[PDB]
Amino acid sequence: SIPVRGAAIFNENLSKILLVQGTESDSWSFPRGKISKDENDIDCCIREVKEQIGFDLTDYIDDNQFIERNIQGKNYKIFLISGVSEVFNFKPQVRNEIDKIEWFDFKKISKTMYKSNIKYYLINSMMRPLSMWLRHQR
Ligand SMILES: [Mg+2]
Repeated sequence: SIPVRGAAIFNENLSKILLVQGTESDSWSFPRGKISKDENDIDCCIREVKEQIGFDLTDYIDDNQFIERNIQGKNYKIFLISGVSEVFNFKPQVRNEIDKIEWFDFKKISKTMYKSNIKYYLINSMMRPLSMWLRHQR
């Protein structure tokens, strides 16, 4: 079962997180993808995030700052990113995969995700350390 790497991408004010919705599920989650072959974790993240939203994380990523979870036999490592422009025109660079890319108010997700029609993946299980990291970034 191949490891998956992706990114929790926050805006400059640390108020919003950028989530993606695939074309085959209504769940919102981090831009992310599988290890291709022998590439390291950060290069995987940079490549997959660029494919899904068209933004290059090379100069934003820190290999020390991530949240790691094992789910259904899969290791997920989600790198923590801040300072990304809210006016960047995100768009997928691969076909038929990503339906929507949208900024979400982070505080609101934490207060609503349990009583909402909106579906999420991964971010539900990472909310506590995400929240701590956000506080720490201030
Ligand atoms: Mg992919």
